[PDB]
Amino acid sequence: KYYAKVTVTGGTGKDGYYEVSVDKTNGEVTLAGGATSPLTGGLPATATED
Repeated sequence: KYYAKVTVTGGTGKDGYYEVSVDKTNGEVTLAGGATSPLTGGLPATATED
C-alpha cells in the first residue's frame, strides 16, 4: 500500500518508501506489521502519471 518517501537528517538506514495504510476518518496510519522498520526496493515508481 502507499509508499512514503522518508528523508532523515543526521540518521542513516531510515530512508526508504515506508508502507502506510491510511483511513482518513481516523486521520492516522495503521502500521505495516506493527513496526516502523524501513522496507526494501529503494525508490521504485510504478505509475508514471501524476
